[PDB]
Amino acid sequence: GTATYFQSSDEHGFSMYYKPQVGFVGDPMPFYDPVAKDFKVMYLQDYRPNPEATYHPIFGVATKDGATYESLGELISCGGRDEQDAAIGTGGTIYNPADKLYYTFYTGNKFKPSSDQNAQVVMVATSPDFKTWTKNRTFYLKGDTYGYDKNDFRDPFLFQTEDGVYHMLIATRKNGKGHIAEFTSADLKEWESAGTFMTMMWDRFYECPDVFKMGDWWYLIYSEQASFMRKVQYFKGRTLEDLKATTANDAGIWPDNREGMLDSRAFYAGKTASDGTNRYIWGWCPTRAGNDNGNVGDVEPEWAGNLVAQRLIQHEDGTLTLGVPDAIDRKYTSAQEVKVMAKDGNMIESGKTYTLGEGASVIFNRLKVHNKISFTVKTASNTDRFGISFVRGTDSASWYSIHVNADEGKANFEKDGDDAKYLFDNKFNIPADNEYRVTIYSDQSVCVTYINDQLSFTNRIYQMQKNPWSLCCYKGEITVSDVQVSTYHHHH
Ligand SMILES: [Cl-]
Ligand SMILES: [Cl-]
Ligand SMILES: [Zn+2]
Repeated sequence: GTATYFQSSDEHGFSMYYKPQVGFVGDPMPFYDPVAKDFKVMYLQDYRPNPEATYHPIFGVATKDGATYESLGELISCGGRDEQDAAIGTGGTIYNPADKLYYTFYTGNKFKPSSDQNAQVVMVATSPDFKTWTKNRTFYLKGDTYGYDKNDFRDPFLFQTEDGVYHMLIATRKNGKGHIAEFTSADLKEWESAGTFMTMMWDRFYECPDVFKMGDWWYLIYSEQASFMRKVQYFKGRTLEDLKATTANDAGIWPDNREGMLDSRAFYAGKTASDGTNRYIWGWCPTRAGNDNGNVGDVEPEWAGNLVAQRLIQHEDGTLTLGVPDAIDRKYTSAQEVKVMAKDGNMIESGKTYTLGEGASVIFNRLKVHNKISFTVKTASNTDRFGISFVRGTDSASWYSIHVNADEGKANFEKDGDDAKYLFDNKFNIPADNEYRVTIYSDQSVCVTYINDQLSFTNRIYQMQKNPWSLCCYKGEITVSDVQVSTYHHHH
């Protein structure tokens, strides 16, 4: 009925983009449990603030589908203040059918290490049922034992190849240069160094590496540590040696025309797992200081937030994009009436289509709490620009928009209105036919925008829930059609 701004909040609760009752979701460690036939997503549990020295214990959630989550609680606790794993960093899980134990390798971060100590050491815990985890008190894998780094030696990724060999990939350095080191084992207990799997481009550092085969392609997914990037990226190759060659001697053989950038700065630490039908990626969407959508960090965003699952889309040429998990899409079952609450500028309404010239905007009726928004936008030219706006009340001085800038080949997240400012961007393939098929899935303040199976754009938008949303044209002219909204909760 109203289209004024309302001060919504996140206390109502999340659902598909999970958050624990207390704290926030840091780096996830997804794993397909071959016995339970579901996904176990371990994750670094973050608190605001964290204790000194002993922080980021490993908690877990279980999910069949990336939409419905069961809390598993604390699984691997921090070591004591003075122990090697006082603070725990990211690792990886794998099942061993020979001894029927789950193995989780992880990073032990020493508090205030001395010259002779290692800031980071890879350690392990096992469990027969995924509920009770037992640390191996004699396993300590040190980078400098094998010529790698004493202090950067982290994020172990585990996979078993078809020949039965277990592989562990660890993000580290050799003589300062970033190296993903490989170790091999027959039993997950005794390990040998296989040298360097891949070097990291230039002075980059690849957090949370993830290597897998999908169809006829091998992939490395990683999260760039460099502050100017802070995005999930990937490389591809038809063979493992082709994959490893993409960065050899800084070759920079990008997998596609966007340096393999899958999402932008509000989706981080993405790693994958497959149930044999779909391969999903789990990452986190950061919180914002003061819950201010325009405070995205001076250098890097805040660390940790909400768990976000996406589905890998493999294209005929082997490139990857991300789409919504089908089970998330199916959560939005309650169709809502779509009504125009406000129009401004040079535009025309043609029934259930709207054509907006430069400067024009249409405001639609208030969203609910967990929303699926869909519509089609056709631009007049391949250099036009349009906006998808949230938290835009008729009385709002500022709001937040995804700018789709066809002339620049990318979508931006920006603050609009008073104190407008560009925040970050997300390159994607512009449609030759100028048609943009848009879907947005939201869960309170977390949403992902998908376009044409090409763009996947996660954003933190506090108070998008229970507030109007809007479409606008910045440059050129657009026609909006087929506007639909469906919600999670059902009313009568
Ligand atoms: Cl809802
Ligand atoms: Cl309900
Ligand atoms: Zn709800």
